[PDB]
Amino acid sequence: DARRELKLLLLGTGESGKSTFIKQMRIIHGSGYSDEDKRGFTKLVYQNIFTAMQAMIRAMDTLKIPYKYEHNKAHAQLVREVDVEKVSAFENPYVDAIKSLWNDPGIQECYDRRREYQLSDSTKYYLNDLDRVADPSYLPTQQDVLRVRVPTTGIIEYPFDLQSVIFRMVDVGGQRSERRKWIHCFENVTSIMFLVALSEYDQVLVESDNENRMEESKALFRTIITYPWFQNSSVILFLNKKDLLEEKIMYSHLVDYFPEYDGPQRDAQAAREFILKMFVDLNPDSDKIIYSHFTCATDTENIRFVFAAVKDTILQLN
Amino acid sequence: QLEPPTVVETLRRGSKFIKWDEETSSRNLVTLRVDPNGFFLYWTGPNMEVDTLDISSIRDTRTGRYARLPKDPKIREVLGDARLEEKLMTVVSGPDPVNTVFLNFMAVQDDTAKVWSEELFKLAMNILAQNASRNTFLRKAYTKLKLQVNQDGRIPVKNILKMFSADKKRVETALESCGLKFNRSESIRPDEFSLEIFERFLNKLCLRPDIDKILLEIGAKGKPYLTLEQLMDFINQKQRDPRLNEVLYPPLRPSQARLLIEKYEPNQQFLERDQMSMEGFSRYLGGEENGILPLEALDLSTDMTQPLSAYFINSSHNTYLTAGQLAGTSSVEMYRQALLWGCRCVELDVWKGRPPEEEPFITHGFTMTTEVPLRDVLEAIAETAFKTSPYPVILSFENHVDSAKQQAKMAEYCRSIFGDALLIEPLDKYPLAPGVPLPSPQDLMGRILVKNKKREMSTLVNYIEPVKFKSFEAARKRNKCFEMSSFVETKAMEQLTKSPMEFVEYNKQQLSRIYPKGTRVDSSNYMPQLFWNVGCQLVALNFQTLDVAMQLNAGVFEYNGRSGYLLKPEFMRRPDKSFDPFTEVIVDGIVANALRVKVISGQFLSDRKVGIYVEVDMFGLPVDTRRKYRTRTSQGNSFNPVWDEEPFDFPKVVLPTLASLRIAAFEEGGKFVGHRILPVSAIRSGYHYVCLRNEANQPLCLPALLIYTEASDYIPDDHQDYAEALINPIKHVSLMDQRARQLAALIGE
Ligand SMILES: Nc1nc2c(ncn2[C@@H]2O[C@H](COP(=O)(O)OP(=O)(O)O)[C@@H](O)[C@H]2O)c(=O)[nH]1
Ligand SMILES: O=P(O)(O)O[C@@H]1[C@H](O)[C@H](O)[C@@H](OP(=O)(O)O)[C@H](OP(=O)(O)O)[C@H]1O
Ligand code: ALF
Ligand SMILES: [Ca+2]
Ligand SMILES: [Mg+2]
Repeated sequence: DARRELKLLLLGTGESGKSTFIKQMRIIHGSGYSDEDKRGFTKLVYQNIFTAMQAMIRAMDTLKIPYKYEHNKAHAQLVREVDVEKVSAFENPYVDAIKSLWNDPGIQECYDRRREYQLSDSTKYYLNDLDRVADPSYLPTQQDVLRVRVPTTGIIEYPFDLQSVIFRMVDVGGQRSERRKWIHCFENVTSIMFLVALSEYDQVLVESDNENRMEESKALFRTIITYPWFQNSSVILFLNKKDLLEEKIMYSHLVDYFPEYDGPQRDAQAAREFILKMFVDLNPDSDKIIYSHFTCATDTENIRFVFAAVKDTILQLN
Repeated sequence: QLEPPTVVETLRRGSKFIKWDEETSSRNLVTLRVDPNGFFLYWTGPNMEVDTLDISSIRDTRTGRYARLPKDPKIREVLGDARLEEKLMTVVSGPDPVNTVFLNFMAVQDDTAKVWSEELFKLAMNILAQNASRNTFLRKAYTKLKLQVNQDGRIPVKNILKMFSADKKRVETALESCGLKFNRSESIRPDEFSLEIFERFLNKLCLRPDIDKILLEIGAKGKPYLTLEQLMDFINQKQRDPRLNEVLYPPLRPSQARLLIEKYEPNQQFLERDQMSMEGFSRYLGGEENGILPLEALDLSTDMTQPLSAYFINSSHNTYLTAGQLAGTSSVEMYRQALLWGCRCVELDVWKGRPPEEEPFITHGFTMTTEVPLRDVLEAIAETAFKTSPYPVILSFENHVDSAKQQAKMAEYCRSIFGDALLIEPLDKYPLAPGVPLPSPQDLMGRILVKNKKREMSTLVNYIEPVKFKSFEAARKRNKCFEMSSFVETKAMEQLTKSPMEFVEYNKQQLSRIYPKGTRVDSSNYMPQLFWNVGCQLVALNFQTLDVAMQLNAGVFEYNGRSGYLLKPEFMRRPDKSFDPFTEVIVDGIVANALRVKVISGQFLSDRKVGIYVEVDMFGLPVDTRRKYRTRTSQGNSFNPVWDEEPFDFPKVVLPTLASLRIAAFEEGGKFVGHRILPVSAIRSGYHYVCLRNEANQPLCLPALLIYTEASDYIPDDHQDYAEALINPIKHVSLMDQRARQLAALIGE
């Protein structure tokens, strides 16, 4: 009956996890996803697959990559004329077309350079597992729902009735245009929860093709914590996508994008900590302890372990 | 897949009908056609003179049973039961529900009327056609001239003078400069009257110093040319809605801007270098891409899966009445006209039938008004209910039939005439229990829902049981969404000013119907916005009276594909949220907006030299509602008035989804020219033509305004600097880290 309600803010640059995290809340704490709710995502997964492939097809022209196998030019022309908005089925010839494209070394080499254009971070996850998706009785798994991509806009609040307290978490859009709207959720904020894609260290924004994504996230975090609305607010910092860092850090070197890095190459742990340091260290206009956490928002158990802790930190301070 | 209007070949080449007439009994064999673009239904009748019907003015097409039958036996002698009536077509068209004319045709051929009727309707109710670009409405005028020709096929000059009758001395000098004929007594070969030449006639007729000004503004000091990137930067920076995501709604790429040059620029010397001229730019301004609205708005692109109480519903009060309350006609046609126009709640004041036939009939509370039998009204609903919208139609009864024999009859009349549509038991998913929400519009598609009092007519009631409202406390105690209550205007106003928030909360689960006070004897309307602000769904109005109030209603319900249902704002639906409808300051969670409407110019606004002024009003929450703005009346010019005006600001729109901008032009004296309702949350930014509309929201052709809108998200005064840093943090933090690094040596230690 008489529960207290606290209001948390999911803030970050675009494509960092905010919405995914919210799903994990809905799974762990919220109502979850019934098999009914999963069929709603089937269209979205189909669209993702096209979008991802069309992105790579344009990138073959942009980056000037030859299609290894001749007949894929025909497949390439088939998939690129599709309007993804009107997609609601994954039947032939498109299933075989995209599979045939995904198999092409030229398309694979284009994937190896996804840094140089805008490609989603669930593309390999989906495009490898096409057979399960092509299936005409296909029902997306819980992980399929987590990996799906749907850009957020405006200000959405999601309450979660946890036993002791209710968390009105407010998901927002991360892109630059969206940040103008953020002020209309700044009143009476218990805690800010900032998400940062650890993987974005060598990537440039969608809205700006010449500016580094982490440089922006970093800069955004430093600004946002020193705002009048957040005097009496804790600041949890989620450094997300740790799995992608471990994966990427083998070939792309952090030294090349942040020249004030002193640790060794191909070491994921050293790099994630540098990035944590970058965000919190040497801040003259900040005096609040920041409770960082290395998250992977697509890993239900990691988030179940992580957030249950963040809860005990928030309630303690209130 | 909202496809544009296509005229099938049967309508292009045409078919032979005999246009007959109830009144004068004029039999004329004619060939009905439709022009390629689908603007006009036309036919040659008397001797050789061409009649045109403007398809945008078509309200309904009827065939078979529903085609008006010839009462006069003299005509019916010339004509000739089932297969005879199979080839009848009645076209209904008019500027409002009340004033409609009927054009009865009959085909000579078999099952031909059904193709014309159905296709004429498809064109008449087409959405892109109603929301056509400015250039398309200009091309519609070109067509009308090329259609209506004399008996020897030529375009007479005196129609070009009729169309542009404002300054006929200018139209003469316009036509001479093109090389066309300019005397009132002579005509022009269709051959010689090219669209390209008509396009040049328009240019020389009306100078665009406003568009010249806009070209200087953008950049081109050397004005007669414009680079591709310039256009791109203009389109991306000035013509783009800034409330939108850069990923979901990307900016224009140069390749896309190239396709716009090829689409519009006439000069091949500019086009070869990827550049644009005033002509091409002016063409683009009124182009298919540069509308004031995005298609989504107009399209049926709203969620329809929410409970029925979560929607504003288009509603009629005493639908049967055509003019007055106390004395006036009772028409069955109005039910047709209401439902065809997207009304989803129509009222029926049923009364106890006399002892000869014992037939239930409809009329006003024993006033000086005529009568129509119930049986007929139900047949009219059956016909038109879902003709323009697949979503449920609530039947607002007002039963004054206390005889059991007629009660069982009118229930049969409902059962037999509607059949499968009529919802008689509750659905499996939504029982009539406590704690159950109403079914969604989606779930009740193609269902008639009766709203009648209880304790045979009651057993039909299920999801809309009316009850005598005690209080918002008593309603919450019960927690039954299937129950609802109607409220007379003044009693609704009482609950509005006293219990505004409890009203919203009530409306989150259950339905409130609202009708005008009984003292509005001349069918006067109350502002429906007043009760949409507290979430009232069924705000009933008099459709016969097209004042400002109905203009709004008709205007706003257009959106969401003329479905009749409009989704309420998030905070007026969600149980866990709450806010004060009388709030004078922004609500947290709701992104407020700020609007900047500026009236630049207007073209072909009236058919006689007169001064013209333009109003800019907003309708929303009381804090949003500001309706006192007005331009200065132009100096007796109607062709191309150019208002050198200060911008009309709306600095804080608290709840933009509820907010609706209204732009209306008037003659000096106050005579209505044309209006437009634009949803504030959807309206675009930069320079756009606002093609004006009549009071019943029918698209007018030539009267259009040019406006400059700015519609961004709201930023308070003190928090302007803070916002800039959220939008571009690298800049701010970069300076701070530089300042500190410049102080490096000086600190030391
Ligand atoms: N591999 C991986 N992908 C992630 C992780 N977190 C989020 N994503 C994906 O990155 C994309 C962007 O996530 P989203 O929550 O939409 O970002 P938002 O715009 O900040 O809400 C989605 O496809 C997610 O599935 C992660 O920890 N690892
Ligand atoms: O049209 P008028 O002349 O204003 O008459 C009223 C109006 O038709 C209401 O809709 C009706 O309530 P319903 O919503 O129940 O039809 C009411 O009857 P009531 O007061 O007996 O309910 C009438 O007095
Ligand atoms: F890119 Al987002 F929510 F920040 F989809
Ligand atoms: Ca009535
Ligand atoms: Mg998101």
